[PDB]
Amino acid sequence: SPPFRFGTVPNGSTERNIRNNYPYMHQYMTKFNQKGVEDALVSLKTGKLDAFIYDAAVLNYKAGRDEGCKLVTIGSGYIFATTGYGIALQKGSPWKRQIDLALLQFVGDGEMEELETLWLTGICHNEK
Amino acid sequence: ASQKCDLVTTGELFFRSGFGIGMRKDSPWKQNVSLSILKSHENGFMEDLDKTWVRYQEC
Repeated sequence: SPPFRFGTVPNGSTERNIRNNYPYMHQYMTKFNQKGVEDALVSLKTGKLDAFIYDAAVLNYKAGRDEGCKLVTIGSGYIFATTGYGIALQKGSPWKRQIDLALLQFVGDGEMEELETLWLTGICHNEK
Repeated sequence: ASQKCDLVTTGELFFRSGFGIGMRKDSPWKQNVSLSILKSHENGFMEDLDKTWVRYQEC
């Protein structure tokens, strides 16, 4: 009954994943994509429809570092498909194995946790 | 701790290592097993096994 939202900005992972997996709700909200993410947050606050299917990491950071942590996310981070991020390289570049070795080594040496705690750590993450 | 709920689950999670399946440097099934397990994960076949084998009891 009520007009809900499926706001997904073009040229992104969310729209492509939705249309690859469940190409049914995209047509319903084809003419609903917001211009960017700041105007998307503005439209989320300015009540016309309270729904955004976005990246788990970006949404979690925004919720953690929000003004009073008002808007939230449905579920305990139940990602539709946890695929993560990747690092680009040229086709057949001579550095891929070394890149992977360095990445796994830095995964081992407890430092990306420091990076996350320095940059993406929220204020209400501990708060309930 | 779910079946014989006598202990607790203190502590947090760290050093999160996704369980893999390693092979020798030569094997004609590495790509095939990789794509098969990716397809199973995408269609959620493993979730049904989790429901029917492990996550089935509480106290």
